[PDB]
This record gives sequence, C-alpha cells and structure tokens, in this order.
Amino acid sequence: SAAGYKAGVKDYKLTYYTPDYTPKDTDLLAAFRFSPQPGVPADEAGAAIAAESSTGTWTTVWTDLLTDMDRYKGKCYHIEPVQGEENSYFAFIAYPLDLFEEGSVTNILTSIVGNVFGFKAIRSLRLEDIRFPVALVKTFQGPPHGIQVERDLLNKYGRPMLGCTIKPKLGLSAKNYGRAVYECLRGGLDFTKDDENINSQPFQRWRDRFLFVADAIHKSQAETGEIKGHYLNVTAPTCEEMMKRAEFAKELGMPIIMHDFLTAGFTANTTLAKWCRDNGVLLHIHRAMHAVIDRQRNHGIHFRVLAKCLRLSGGDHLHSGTVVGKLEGDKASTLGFVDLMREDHIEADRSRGVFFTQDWASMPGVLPVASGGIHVWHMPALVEIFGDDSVLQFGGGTLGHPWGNAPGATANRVALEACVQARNEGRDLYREGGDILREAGKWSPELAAALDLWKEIKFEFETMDKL
Amino acid sequence: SAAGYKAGVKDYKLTYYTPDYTPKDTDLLAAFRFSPQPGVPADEAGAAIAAESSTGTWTTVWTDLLTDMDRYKGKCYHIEPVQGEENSYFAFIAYPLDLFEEGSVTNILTSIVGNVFGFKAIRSLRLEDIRFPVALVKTFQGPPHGIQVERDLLNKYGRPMLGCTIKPKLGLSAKNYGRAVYECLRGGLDFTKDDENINSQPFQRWRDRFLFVADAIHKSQAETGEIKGHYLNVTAPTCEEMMKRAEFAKELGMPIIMHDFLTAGFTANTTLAKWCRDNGVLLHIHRAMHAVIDRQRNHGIHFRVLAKCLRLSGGDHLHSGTVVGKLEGDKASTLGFVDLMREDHIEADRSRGVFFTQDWASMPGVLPVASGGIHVWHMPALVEIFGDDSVLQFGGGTLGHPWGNAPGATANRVALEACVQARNEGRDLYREGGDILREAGKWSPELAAALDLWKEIKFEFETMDKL
Amino acid sequence: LNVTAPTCEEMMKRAEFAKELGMPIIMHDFLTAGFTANTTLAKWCRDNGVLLHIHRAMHAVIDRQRNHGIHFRVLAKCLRLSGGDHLHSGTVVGKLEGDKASTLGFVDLMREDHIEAD
Amino acid sequence: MNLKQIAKDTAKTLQSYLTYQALRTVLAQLGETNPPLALWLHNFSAGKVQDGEKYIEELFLEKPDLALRIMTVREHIAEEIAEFLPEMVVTGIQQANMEKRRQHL
Amino acid sequence: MNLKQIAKDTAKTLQSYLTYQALRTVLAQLGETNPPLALWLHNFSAGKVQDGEKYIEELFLEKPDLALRIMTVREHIAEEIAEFLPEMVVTGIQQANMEKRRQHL
Amino acid sequence: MNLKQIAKDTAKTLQSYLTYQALRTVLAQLGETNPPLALWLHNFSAGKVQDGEKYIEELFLEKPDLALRIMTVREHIAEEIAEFLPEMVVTGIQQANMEKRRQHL
Amino acid sequence: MNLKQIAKDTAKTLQSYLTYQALRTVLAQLGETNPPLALWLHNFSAGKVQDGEKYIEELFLEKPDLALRIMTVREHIAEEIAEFLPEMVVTGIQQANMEKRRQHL
Repeated sequence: SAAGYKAGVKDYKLTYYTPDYTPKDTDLLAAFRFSPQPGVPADEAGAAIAAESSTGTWTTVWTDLLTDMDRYKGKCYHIEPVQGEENSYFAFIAYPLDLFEEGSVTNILTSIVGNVFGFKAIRSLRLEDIRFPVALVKTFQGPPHGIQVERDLLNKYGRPMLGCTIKPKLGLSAKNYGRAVYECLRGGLDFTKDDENINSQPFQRWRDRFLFVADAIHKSQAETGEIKGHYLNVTAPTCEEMMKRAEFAKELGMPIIMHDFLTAGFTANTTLAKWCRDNGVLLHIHRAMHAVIDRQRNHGIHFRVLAKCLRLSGGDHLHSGTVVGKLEGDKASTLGFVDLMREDHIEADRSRGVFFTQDWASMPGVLPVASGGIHVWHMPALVEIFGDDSVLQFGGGTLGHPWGNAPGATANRVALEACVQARNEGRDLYREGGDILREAGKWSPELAAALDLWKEIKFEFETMDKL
Repeated sequence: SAAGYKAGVKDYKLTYYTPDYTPKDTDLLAAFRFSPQPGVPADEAGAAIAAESSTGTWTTVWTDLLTDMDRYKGKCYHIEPVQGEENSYFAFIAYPLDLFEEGSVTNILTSIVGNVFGFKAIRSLRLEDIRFPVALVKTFQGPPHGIQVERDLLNKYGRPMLGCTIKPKLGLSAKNYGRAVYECLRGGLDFTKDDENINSQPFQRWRDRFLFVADAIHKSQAETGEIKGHYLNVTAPTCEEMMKRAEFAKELGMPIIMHDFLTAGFTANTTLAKWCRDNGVLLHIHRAMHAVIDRQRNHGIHFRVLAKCLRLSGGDHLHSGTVVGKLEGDKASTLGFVDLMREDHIEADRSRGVFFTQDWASMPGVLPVASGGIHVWHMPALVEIFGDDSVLQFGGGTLGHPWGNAPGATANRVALEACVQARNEGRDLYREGGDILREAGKWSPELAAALDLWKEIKFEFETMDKL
Repeated sequence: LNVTAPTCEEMMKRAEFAKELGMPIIMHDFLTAGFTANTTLAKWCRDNGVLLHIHRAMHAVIDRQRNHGIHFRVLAKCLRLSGGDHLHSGTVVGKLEGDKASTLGFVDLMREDHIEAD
Repeated sequence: MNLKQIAKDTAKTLQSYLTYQALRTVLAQLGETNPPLALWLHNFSAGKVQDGEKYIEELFLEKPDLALRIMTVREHIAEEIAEFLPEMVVTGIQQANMEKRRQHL
Repeated sequence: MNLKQIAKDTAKTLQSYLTYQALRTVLAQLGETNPPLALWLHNFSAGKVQDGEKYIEELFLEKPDLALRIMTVREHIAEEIAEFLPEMVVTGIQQANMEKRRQHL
Repeated sequence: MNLKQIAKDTAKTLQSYLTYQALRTVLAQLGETNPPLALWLHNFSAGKVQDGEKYIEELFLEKPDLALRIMTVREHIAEEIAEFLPEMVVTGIQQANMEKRRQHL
Repeated sequence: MNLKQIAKDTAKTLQSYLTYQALRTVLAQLGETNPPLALWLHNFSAGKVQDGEKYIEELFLEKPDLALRIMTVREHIAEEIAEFLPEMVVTGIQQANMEKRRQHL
C-alpha cells in the first residue's frame, strides 16, 4: 500500500535505478553521457538524473504516498561505460508519457534538462538523444509546410535550392539592403536572407527593409521568370513585435520569413510556426546560439536533439551545417541528424550518433540548410552529402565575387543552374561536381574568377626513387 | 575614401583587431575566454570573434564600401593570456551602440553568441561578462517591480522571505497540490511554488491547480494574518497560452506567478515582464536549463551574463544558487552576480568574476532566490551570504519534515521567524545561526526533529601526544 | 494632408484614411495639438510607413522675445525626440523672423548627430 | 620542525579523514538504496573512525562488500580533491591567521 | 560526494591538525627556552585542541604573543609540507587498499 | 618492408606536408592582416615546398619573422592533429582498399 | 587552422605516400620473384604515383591481382608504422625548429 512514511535521505538508486525495466512505446527515452564525481557510483548518479528530472528530490517526502509513484517516476533502466574513456557512462532513462504537456517542447526540455546539469555529484552531463514517442509526436503541429509542400508552392524541383546571406552583417541601410538583394536574386539564386542579427536597428529599421526587399523580389522575379524569396527576419524583443513583423511580411505577399528559434525561444517559435501554417508563410529557422550548447561532447545537448525539438515546434528550413565550411560539423553525425529532420523513420545507428529509432508518424520533414564559409569548389561535396532536398547558401561566396556584386551573383547563379542541369541529366554531383563547375567556368568568366579565388591549400610535392 | 574593392580572403585581424582602441561609454563590451586551434594566433582568433559577431564574414565583400565600416565593426581591443593555463586567452571586444535593437535581449545575444562558438578555428569559447552601456540599459523596462516595491506590496520587512517547492515534482492532483500548499503556508512560509516542470499535464491541468491553490492561499492567509503567495507557473507552449494562464492568475487576485525564462525564451519572457508591470503581478524567474550553458568554465556563457540579461528582460526574483546545497555554486562568483542583480553600481572585481564595472541607471534590483538541497542547518550560512534581501526556499526541507507535512511546515515556519526575530534584535545570522536554531529547537519539537534529520558528516577524531 | 484634429481619436481617424488612400505624407501642428498627440502620431507613422511633416504653429508666441519664453532650438530638439520627418526652420530672408546665426545653429541640431557647443 | 615526521603524520590523519568521509558517502548511498544496511553500518561504525585502516579491517570481517565500497570511495575522493588541498590549507591558514590579528591585535 | 564540501571540511581538519602540530613545536621550543611558559601552555592546551581557530581566538584572549607564535609556526609548516600531501595521500590510500584487496580478494 | 626506413621517410614527408600546411595558414592570416606581405610570401614560395626544412631556411634569409611564424604554426598543427593520424590513415587505407574491391572485384 | 580539413588532407597524403612505399616494396619483391612483371610495373607506374586511390583503380583496370598486392602491402605498412608517426613528427618538428631558433634567434 502506501508503504509508510519514513522521513530522511535515501539513495536515489533505491527508487530510480530500474535495470529490469523494459520501456513502453509511449515512454519518452533519453540518452545522457555523464561523468560522476569521485566517490559517486554510476548507478546512483544515473538514478539521481532520473529522479531530479521527473518526480524526485533530495530527501523523502510524505506526499509521494498520495499518488502512484511507480506510474510517474523516471526510470534509469540502463547504464553502460563509454568504451575507451575513463569515468564516462551512458545512462538511458525512460519517462512516462503522462509527465509532459502536449505540444510543448518548452515543457519537455524543462524536465529533461531543467536542473540535472548543475548537480554537484555530477562533473559533466550531455544529452545525446531523445526518443519522442509517436503518441507525443502527434500532439505537435510540426513544420508549417515541410519539404514537399514547399517545393510545390515555389515550383522548385529537381535540385538543391540556393540562398545567400547579405553582407556586411550589420551597417547597410534598407535601400542598400534591397539593392544587394535584387542583384543577388537576378543572378540566379532562389533566396536571399537577413543575417540572424538583422532585426531592427538604428541604421536599418525593420519595416523599411521589408518594404525595399519586397521591391527587389518583384523586380528580380519579373526579370528571371523564376520564383524568388528573401527570408525576412521577424526575430523580435517580444511576442507582440514578432507578430507585428510577421504580419507585415504577409501583407507584402512575402513567401518566407525567418526566426532565430533559440535566442527568441521555443515558446515564441511555436507561436510563429502555428501562425505560419494559418497564413501560408514558409518559415526558415536559424540556429543562432546552438554551439554554446552543442559543441563540446562532455557537456551540453547534442544538436540532433535540438533538430528534433525544432521539427516538433515547427520550421520549414533548419540550418544543418556544411561539414566543409567555416563552422564545425562532424560528417557522420550530420548525416544522422539530416535523416532525423527529413525522414519518417530512422533506425538506431550509433555510428551516426542515432541512439534511438525515431518515428515521426508522417510529420513533414524539414529542409536542411548548408551555410557558412562555403564557395563554388565545395559544390560537388555539398550536393553529394545533402542531395536535392537541401538549401545551399553562399553569403561571402556570392557578394565576394573580385569584380563585385553583379558578377558575383552571376557566378553563383550559373554554378547552381549547371549543377541542377547535370543532376537532372544523371551526372553524379559528388564524383563529377568539380568537373561540372570547370565546364561552366569555360564559358562563364565570372564563374571562372570565383572558382580561382576560393579554390583552397593545394597540394602538390613529388618522384626521385629511380633505379 | 571607399578604398577600392579587392575581392578575396583577408585575415580578420587586419580589420577587427584594434589594440589601440579605447572603448566609449556607449560601447557594449564583452569578455570572452577562448582557446584557438593549433596554428591559429590569438589575435586572429580574437579578431574572428569580433568580426563574425558584428559585421564580418569569411571573404571580402564590396558592400562594405557602401557604408562606414569603422563606425559599425566590432573591435577586439585587448587580448590577455589566462594566467597559469596553456593556450587560453581573454579577448575584450567593443561593439557600437548602433548594432543593437533597443529593448531586445534576444538581439543582443544573437550578435554576441549567435555564430562564433561553433567556429572551426576556435576550440572552445566562453562568454564571461558583458558591460551593458547605460544608454542601452535605459531602453529596457527591467523588473516589473523590483526589491523595494515588492517588500512594500507584500508588507514583508526585516528578514529574508521563505519559500518552498511542492513535491513530488510531478504526480499530484490539483486538490492534493493545494492541500500541500495550505499546510506549508499555514506553518509560516511566505511562499510556495510550482515545480519548474509543473505546467499543464494529464495528472494536473493548470486551471484546476490555479483554482485549488488560490483557495489554499486564502485559508492560510486568514489563519496566520500574514500575506501569502504561491508562484503559479505560467510557462506554456506558446505566447497565447502563457498569457491565458497569466490572465487567470490575475483574475484570481494572485500576487505572484513564475516563468522559466530560458526554456520558454527571452521573447516570451519580455512579453510577460511587460504584462506583469501593467497588471501589478510579481514575477518569479526560474533558471531551468542554465547549467547546460553555464557550468563548465572552458565553454558556454557564465551565469552572471544570464543574470544581467534577465534583469534587463524583466523579473522580480531570480534563482541565484545556494553555494551549500545540492546544486553547484561558487561562492566568490555568487557574491559577484548577486551584487550584479541587486545593486545599482558594481565595480569591476576579477576576484569575484566581475570583469567590467556595471551601472544600472536606477533599474530596480532582482531578489536572489536560494533553493535546492538546503535545510535548517544551512540557515545561518544562507543569511550570512545573502542577507535580508533574498528568498530562501525549502522544498524537501519542508515536506520532508519524519512526522509529515504539517510538522514539517511548522519546523520551517518556526526556524524562519526565529531568524527574523534574531536578525532584528541585532544578532549576527552568520556567526550565530546555528545557535539561534538550537534555541528554537529547545521549545519546538518539530524543529528539533528536522535539525536532527538534516544536520549533515560530523567530524569528530581525536589527543594522544602526552609528555 | 493635415490630420491636426480636436481629439486623439479624430487625429487617428484622419491619419488612417490618408494611409488607406496610399498617401505618402501627412502633416501635424505639434504645438497647437500638443506633444502627447504628436508622439502618438509619430509612433503610428513609423508603424504605417507614412512620412510626417511638422508645422510649428504657435511657436512664436513662445520663442520670439529674448527676455522671456523658450528659444526655438529647444522646441526643435523636443520635436526631433517626439518625432517628425520635416520641421519648419524659418527662412531668415522671408516674411517671418529668423536670426541667421541662430538658424544655422538649430538646423545643425535637427540634422546632425553631434553638435559642438558654440 | 621535523618536517618528514610532520608530513607523515599529517598524511595519516588525512588518509583517515578521507576514510571517514567515504564512510559518510556510502552511508548516504545506502540510506537511499538499502535502509536496514545503512542502519547496520551506522551502528557498527559509531566510535570506530579514529584510525581509517583499523576501521576498514574491522569492517572486512563483518561486511567485506562494504569495506571494499569504502576503499573505492576514499580512493575516488582523494583522486578528485587531493591536488586542491595544498592551496586551500596554505591560503586558509594565512587568511585565518590574518583574520585573528584583525579582530584582536 | 559533495566534493567542494568534502574538500572544505578536509582543509579545516588539516588546518586544525597543523595548529596542533605547531602547538607541539612551540611547546618543544619553550621546553629549551622557557620551561615555566611551557608548563602553562601544556596545561592550558590539554583538551582545548579541538577546533584550531577557536583555540587561537581563546589563546589570544589570554596571551596574544604566544597565540602569534603558534600562528606563525602552523603557517610555516603548511608552506613547507602541504605540496607533498596530495601525492602521499593518493599513493598512501592506493597502497593501503592494494594490500587488503591482495589478502582478502 | 624496411620499417625503420619507411617510418623515417614517412615522417619526413609528414613534417614537410605540415610545413606546407603552416604556410597556407599564415598566407591566409596575412591575406587578412598584411595583403602586400601575403603576395610577397606567395610569390616567394611558389615551387619551394617539396622539402620543409630547405623551405624554412630559404625563408630565414629574406624574412626571419615569417620563418619563425611558420615554425610555430607547423609545431602547433602537429601538436593538435598528430595523435589522430594513425587511425585516420589505417582505417582510411582499409576502407579505400575495400571500396576498390567492391567497385571492381 | 581548419584542423579537421588539415588532418583529412594530411591522412590522404600519408595514404598516397604509403601506396608509393608499398609500390616500392612489391616492386623489389618482383625484382627477386618476377623480373618481367617488375619491368612492366616500373614503367606503368612512373609518373602515375600522384593520387594513390586513382592509381589503384587504374591498376585494377589493367591487372586486378597486382593492384591487390599493392593494396595489401600499403595496409600492412600502415598497421606496423602509423602508431609511431605522431611522436616522430611532433618531436621531429620541435627538434628541427629548436636547431634554427638556436643559431638564428
């Protein structure tokens, strides 16, 4: 029965370490990587994590006996040492479906990563993966549109889409912003975008940018006969401002906006994702601040958890990294979470960092966006890695084209169309990408100039050893 | 003039390393701790951080010459090696006032910590401090009320306030929740609170909890003749839900609500802080998830930056740690950021982790809340460390009182009133706290039982060495 | 188009129709209507992308004599804060009074970012 | 100031304080995981912690399982904290000394 | 393993034992130098050796100069020996455990 | 399979590839900080990178400043990456071998 | 210092040089074993030694068995020597730099 109240401190592992537990399909599962403080056994540390992220605290309370603790408690059901590493373990913890508010990524994170990372008895803690049960996945809207609906809205089929962040990051007036946008889009890029930190500032107020950018989109679309877009950044100080900015973009008939989901937050993001669905505006998601959280493997949250959370909260695009560009991205890991954000069913595969099999119950996929420090020479690798359902973005790699902006834009537009044509013809972008680019460089001087500039250390060394 | 466009990659330090720069009083200053990758010089790494958090990208773009880059660029003006540590440096970077959206913590963070933490050329990066210029501080509302207005609203003077998180974290029905609340409050605590992950769940929907908790507050206030409160958690999936919940709390005449500012986000938080000001509801802020970000000293953001950001966004309380409890808190550091969140002017002091002198231009202070794994034996240390303007919270330390809830509540209420009386009489809580508690334990059996339970390892060892 | 009105409500009603007509610019008499109404209008203009011309009607009641009142350059500073895209500055040479040295001074105050004491 | 002897004796005292603190840890662990065994260990240990080696050997006869647990915890504690004790003891003494002169002298 | 609490508790125990060691030094010095003053301190200190900082503030109330003698010596010892303690306790524990796991396990 | 000779020769090739890669780094650094000196270094270096020691010595006569910079960068690169090369080369060869058999055989 | 790119580039250069070393081995073996086949491979390979994986796929097109001989040997060498390369290159560079900073600086 209610088994008697005995006040006092007990070991967490007496209640919360359950090595004989078999997870239900409605359980939310979490994989943590942890190092206990000297003198703290791994099973007690794993139990403490399970306890303080579900139902438990540091001493025994009588109120437990008013309810059914077995039904509600988090259960550390497996611990394994990390092969080859001293004092590092994986704990696998099951959480009942009942613990979570439906449709709330905010609530899920508050439990799983709310307090346990600062526990004295633990040196370091990193959340590697979460299996979201299908019953919970169905309480979320997910992407406002998702990959296939987006291609259909934009009439964009048969190859990766191309984007470009306007530079300098900050400092340009609204009119000069639209100027740079027009010249980029007219040259063959599908999208341009606000920098993540372009919101509304003294040098460029948001409503002016929206106005001038809309003009640039109309002119370039009229000239090229292809659908153009520019991710207008609605990231704002408050929910009210965010919505005010989203609203004007809709008023201008803009097809796509962007949002910094982490610096604004999941509560504002989930609001925006619902609005986007109701108003037919595509939502590009920038991951600003993620590396504060996900870079080091001993402590934090791995990006693949953040990617899963974003697909639930809602976003049509999400930056995925480049692997080859100026910012860090492990290839095996990247291939793993690109599958997690695109596909409907992803088998567990530890070699790609996927700890749990994840089902999405037909929740739309999110387009991965490869951006940051990439140029034309990267193109065959990018097409190889990400395939057709991706957006490849070149900020400096467009606006930094030796002859200026318009030739820089043409270089990127030609390079893109050459790759799409080749892909459609059956050429392998991974194996033949460099060649496809060299070919096009033969008749495009401005592409040739760009290929030369950003080719980059070659190596090349030497033969002696003669008989 | 516009100095000619030469396309191509340059070193960041040619533009962004400015060791002869003297920061203006309107500049936002940031102190980063970084380790460069082997082969990357410290000044280039510092310049890259300044570049990619302000105006720059990886290659030269012609658009720079349309504006005045000198006016807008981030400026790494000082680098110093971290004493005693290999390959670790502090970079101090100045950002012009013009770069930031007024009243937006979201925008500030998007620049300072948006992309630079994931830069390949940097191994690890940790933001230690930001000096917010007074001209920027004035664009924010700050705390809805702040310390002195809160004491005046609640008629609470002369000692720390006392709170208590209800346990188990999850699993209790609404009625059983209000039951636990009533019994805690009637016993002498000023506040109780929802657990950070108590939002709205199958076992307890939010509107039911708000209803039953309001009843508990009225009954306990009527019995004790002291103002009572319970931080009702309005943390929600969306802005709309958040506001719906805040609204009902106001309708019930509830004096105080709580919000998880990091898991919900700064955009939702800033919305809530403004609403609280307009509606006269106090706002308690829970720091759930902060340790994911702030625990390790090689990478992340130090809590004292998050505390500063929260005071700007808005909160009346903010958890500060205990130093002595179950979760980590460095004492010197804590004394530093407690000053940062309370005082109007805080001098630079590296021994307490305060890199920059910070002025607040009469923006109200935030009450520090010490919570987590603390019990009666900690009381004299807590009063010593935090002083009168703090809230000390005992969840397990109230509900875990060997005889059950009501005696557990009385133990805490007696311990609190004994400390407030002693303080008011001129007794030193730090030096005499244990004694004050022993005294009260003499005539309160239920306090004596609690003191015994959580006293805690004593040591005690031995004399031999006789002549 | 002059939206200067008896009440805030009427002022806004008139500003709204100008926007509905797609008019690029309206005007407001900031002193006879007042700073509270003007500040409301300046915020609306920002949110609705309408330019705001400011007429200084009544200023000379206040700023003409040098022994008593408020000099126009204070009113110009206040208007730049409250909000206006244009502000009448005088002509120096026309039918209404304007001291040249003074005028060059407050023209700098209303245009520039940094104005040295002089 | 027989330094080899003083260090030797300080080390033995340290070793035997760390043993006592490993005891407190496993006692607390057992309070959660095995309440009756926590009680047994507490009652057994009362007035036995002066010499850490003598203590562990007494515990080996009754509960070799627990002895081995304490042995591991004391070892772990030392490995985590030992390197920080020289600073803490030197600067603690220097600050404590200097606080006593400020209060009185 | 509340490691900063354990370390904090360990340093204060080292400081109290080093204060006892210093008191032994000063006592042996006064054995050569001032036999009366030695006899006063030996009888004053018997049983008082519990908390080193409390002992010092109490000895300051009676004889501020002699308290200062113990203050200097405790600190001199600490500066000379403290840096050797980590390696001694860690290898001490590992060696003492290694003995017992060999015979028993 | 003269292993001491093969390792020796592989090491010299490695050393001289890391020198070349340190060159690329400082060239890129200089492209940002000192464009004319980047150009000088690029033009100077063209067809000189076969032997890394010969290269650095040639650079010492003209620009001892740059030579010392490259020396530091090659040293830093090696210290960061050298330990990961054995796995990368062994498993790379094994995977490359086995990809060639799968395509053809 | 794009460190994973540099390492990636370095491993592929080590793999190509070890393929050249294996080709030298197989060649010396066929010198004892099959002098004709040796002469074919020596003339086939002159100038082809650029990219090791391209060389292998091209040798597979002509003589699948001999390509396999080079595949095995490159891999045998790698398994035997690769683990010694880190320490050799790091201390090699440090020693070569140390020489030059001594004479010049």
